[PDB]
Amino acid sequence: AMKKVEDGNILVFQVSMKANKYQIKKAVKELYEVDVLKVNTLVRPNGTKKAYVRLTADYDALDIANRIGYI
Amino acid sequence: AQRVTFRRRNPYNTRSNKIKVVKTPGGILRAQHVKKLATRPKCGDCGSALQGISTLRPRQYATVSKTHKTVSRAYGGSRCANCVKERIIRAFLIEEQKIV
Amino acid sequence: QKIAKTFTVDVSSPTENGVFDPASYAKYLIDHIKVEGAVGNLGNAVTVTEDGTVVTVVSTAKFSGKYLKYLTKKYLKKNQLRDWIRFVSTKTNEYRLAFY
Amino acid sequence: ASHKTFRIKRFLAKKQKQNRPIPQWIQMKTGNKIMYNSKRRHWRRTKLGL
Amino acid sequence: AREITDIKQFLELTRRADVKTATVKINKKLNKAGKPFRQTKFKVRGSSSLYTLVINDAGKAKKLIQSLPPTLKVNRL
RNA sequence: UUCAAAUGAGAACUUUGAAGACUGAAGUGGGGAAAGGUUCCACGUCAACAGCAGUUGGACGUGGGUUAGUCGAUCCUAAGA
RNA sequence: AUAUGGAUUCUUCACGGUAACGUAACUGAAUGUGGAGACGUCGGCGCGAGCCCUGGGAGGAGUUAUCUUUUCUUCUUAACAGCUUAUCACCCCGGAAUUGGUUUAUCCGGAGAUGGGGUCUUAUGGCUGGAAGAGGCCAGCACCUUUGCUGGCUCCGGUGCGCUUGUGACGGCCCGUGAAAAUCCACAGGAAGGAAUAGUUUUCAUGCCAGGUCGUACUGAUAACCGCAGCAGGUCUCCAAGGUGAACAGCCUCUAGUUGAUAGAAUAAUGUAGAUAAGGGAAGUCGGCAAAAUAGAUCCGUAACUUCGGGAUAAGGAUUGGCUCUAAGGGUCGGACGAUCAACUUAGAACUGGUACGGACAAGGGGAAUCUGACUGUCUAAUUAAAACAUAGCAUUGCGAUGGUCAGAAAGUGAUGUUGACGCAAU
Ligand SMILES: [Cl-]
Ligand SMILES: [Cl-]
Ligand SMILES: [Cl-]
Ligand SMILES: [Mg+2]
Ligand SMILES: [Mg+2]
Ligand SMILES: [Mg+2]
Ligand SMILES: [Mg+2]
Ligand SMILES: [Mg+2]
Ligand SMILES: [Mg+2]
Ligand SMILES: [Mg+2]
Ligand SMILES: [Mg+2]
Ligand SMILES: [Mg+2]
Ligand SMILES: [Mg+2]
Ligand SMILES: [Mg+2]
Ligand SMILES: [Mg+2]
Ligand SMILES: [Mg+2]
Ligand SMILES: [Mg+2]
Ligand SMILES: [Mg+2]
Ligand SMILES: [Mg+2]
Ligand SMILES: [Mg+2]
Ligand SMILES: [Mg+2]
Ligand SMILES: [Mg+2]
Ligand SMILES: [Mg+2]
Ligand SMILES: [Mg+2]
Ligand SMILES: [Mg+2]
Ligand SMILES: [Mg+2]
Ligand SMILES: [Mg+2]
Ligand SMILES: [Mg+2]
Ligand SMILES: [Zn+2]
Repeated sequence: AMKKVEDGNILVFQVSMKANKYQIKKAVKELYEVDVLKVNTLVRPNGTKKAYVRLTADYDALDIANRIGYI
Repeated sequence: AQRVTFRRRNPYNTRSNKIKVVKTPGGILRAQHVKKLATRPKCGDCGSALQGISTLRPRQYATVSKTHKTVSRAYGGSRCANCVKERIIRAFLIEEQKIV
Repeated sequence: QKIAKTFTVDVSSPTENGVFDPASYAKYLIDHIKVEGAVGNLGNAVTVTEDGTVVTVVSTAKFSGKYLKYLTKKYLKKNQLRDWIRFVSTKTNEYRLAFY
Repeated sequence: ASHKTFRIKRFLAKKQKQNRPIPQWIQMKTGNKIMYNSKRRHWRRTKLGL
Repeated sequence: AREITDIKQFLELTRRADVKTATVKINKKLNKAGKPFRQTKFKVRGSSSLYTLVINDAGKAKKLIQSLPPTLKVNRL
């Protein structure tokens, strides 16, 4: 997941099983004040949902990650 | 001698799972899934194929312009010219016979 | 309709070490190049000149770089020079022998 | 199979999480008599019956 | 994915307000039976389509490069 | 099936190289439908299991991995329910 | 969601072509009509794609005592888009017996052939854009390094009863004539809506926004499924190279994949599996059980009987290698004959040998009669494949719907029946 942050400009999150792509995009924009290019989601084998969130070119995912608290 | 595989989950040779073999810019053979061939529209009266009408699957006619789907004549994309000719001759002669 | 084609072979590196004889190498091509059949039919069609540093072959007959490389490799094996001398191509129809 | 319903996949996810050893720190609790997980499952020995 | 053979319509595309980028490609190809010549391609990135203009004369190519709008992002090679 | 090297307390069986062979395109090749359910991948690792062996494994321990407006489901109707 | 450009309008809802019909556009409600969706199987023929085979050239590798301008290998082009491209069909002109045209396969023409000139479907192919900037093959330089840089080439052809597959026009077959619906389009119709200082078309072009939910790893089997198991069993399907040959047969090889199944030593008896035998040739045995013999192809020759179709590969004979030659069988091109190019098919003749030659592989034993069932077909999964069952044919029986046969506890309930005696039902 960390490789996709620095290289792909993509943030990886664990999200609730009831949330769709519209709600994930809305939540990220207000929680982290960023613009979202697109969202890809999958259901992991352990029963949780993982979302690949790619930010627009105006934002850098690495700067968001270290501001959130994880590097 | 390169061998190919299906690119979908269907493993059987049905009408919707037909393939063609093409060579890619990468220099290898790869299967290409092909859609079923279209059928020409037929005349309403005699059943023969209509001249000047595009041949497409039913849903594709909504994307093309009207000039591809009709002929500049009465019953253009419905009846062929010969059947339209028969209709006009029959209509005139029968109505004249009615007066007499 | 048969414009002449020039093949240049550079032997500068092997002759510097002295384990190569450009004069003998050019003479081998004289008695081994086949033209429209067997050896010895060079009826002013194939010429192999020499200046002491390069080998020039100009031919108006069936000749190719692959054939030139084929004959050169035969000469190197005869004198047991395959382990040191390599026939390499630099540009189109221009070659050299690498000593390494 | 690769094609599976959501219910089947959810059922398989729970069975994966239940197939793990017992933590060691639990064995040192007062009045503890549990030694090994008696409901351990291997994919090639006992089938889920699904 | 689309080719244009008219210079007049090419300049109209460069000011269509939805075009922001363009590229110039130089090709070294052989003609029928003569000396090699340099071939240039002008590619305009539209919203829906890519338009390519190809001209084989280097004299007219230089003029067209200069006449491109100064506010258009032009990528050389 | 054979030779040598590497690894190891330990090598007929692990790894690499070399040699000799086989499947011979209706294959011991390359993909899938059912069915299985993490067996996939890496690291650690050999008490039990692989009816000899074992440093190896579909074993054991700890983690990682499945991204779709265009592929399917979803829609339609068939015998039927 | 919406704007601009274009088109159209003062003759309000476009023009051209004799016509087939053409186009960047070019008002169309209710209602109606038609088309697409939408369809069996087999046979040969035409064409396309990939593969196979092959020539020249530009690179790399292998062999090189000797020979081989040699052996192997790289030389590729997606969806989509523009222009163009077709058998069939159709249009105009013309008016046919001295009947012509024409398919491998005999059909077509005064209900208008042949011929001349046109129109159309775009399966498919060609050129260009996509696109060489990619991918592939090499060379010359830096270097623990985060790993790179600079260069060239990536071209032009031939061939076909080839293989696989797609497709077109046809032909054979039925007491068998070989789904439905969602959905999309056209036409008929003419309700309304509409211009002159102004409107309309989002079926023409360009531009803006959005596209949720669930599945997606891996095995797919002599170890990931089922058989108590890492069981020689069972389990649906796609892709398919070279040689030999009729061949998806057997046998050998390339790509790719495996080299797994407890081992070492020895070679008694008895076994299991594979084999060979002097002379005799079924004397063995319930019984030729088992095994042997026969075997491909070409030529010659072939009886009784028969439902005339068969019997038939009846029976019975001959030939087959290698090498060097000869003869016949074609396409195209400028107008009476030449030039040039490219297929394996058959027949024949010399020469040659330890008389061998379908040299391994592959591969029918045959004949004279009796019992029985007509034939093809079918059953006792795990001891019986048969003469048993079925079958076409033949005959009998019931019934005209308020009915025959049959089902149900009942029913405002069912099967035959989307049926009607050339039918249904029962033997
Ligand atoms: Cl799975
Ligand atoms: Cl024995
Ligand atoms: Cl009988
Ligand atoms: Mg998904
Ligand atoms: Mg389907
Ligand atoms: Mg396990
Ligand atoms: Mg199992
Ligand atoms: Mg074998
Ligand atoms: Mg073999
Ligand atoms: Mg593994
Ligand atoms: Mg053991
Ligand atoms: Mg052990
Ligand atoms: Mg475990
Ligand atoms: Mg997968
Ligand atoms: Mg089971
Ligand atoms: Mg069981
Ligand atoms: Mg053959
Ligand atoms: Mg004997
Ligand atoms: Mg004897
Ligand atoms: Mg006897
Ligand atoms: Mg006796
Ligand atoms: Mg027998
Ligand atoms: Mg019988
Ligand atoms: Mg039969
Ligand atoms: Mg039985
Ligand atoms: Mg039996
Ligand atoms: Mg009977
Ligand atoms: Mg009924
Ligand atoms: Zn008609």
